[PDB]
Amino acid sequence: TIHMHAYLHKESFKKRAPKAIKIIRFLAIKTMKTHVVKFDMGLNQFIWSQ
RNA sequence: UGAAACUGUCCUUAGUGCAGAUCUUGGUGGUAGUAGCAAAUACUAAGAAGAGGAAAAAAACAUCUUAGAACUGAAGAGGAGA
Repeated sequence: TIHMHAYLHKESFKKRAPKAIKIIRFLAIKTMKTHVVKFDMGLNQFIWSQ
């Protein structure tokens, strides 16, 4: 569970959803030790639902 | 180095000697990898082509298709003329 409100607290509004994508890509790099991270279509759309 | 013209002496001739003219023309420095590349709400994910996203996150990736999110808001960032 990524507590995203910790990362996107007091972030500029127009750079919230794009920065949410970056944070997830960082956690995947720091966990699976890989660099080629491929988001799913469903995950992208949920971030942009709001 | 250069590869086909040139030199010394005597008279004669002069468009004859440059550090300046905010001199003329051309080339080039410090400034300096500095000031900047900040009006017009905004981009993200998957795939394709391509030498052109690699990697100890090098945090950013132009073009086209799909999906999401959006802007001009119809006296428009629409469709047409002089």
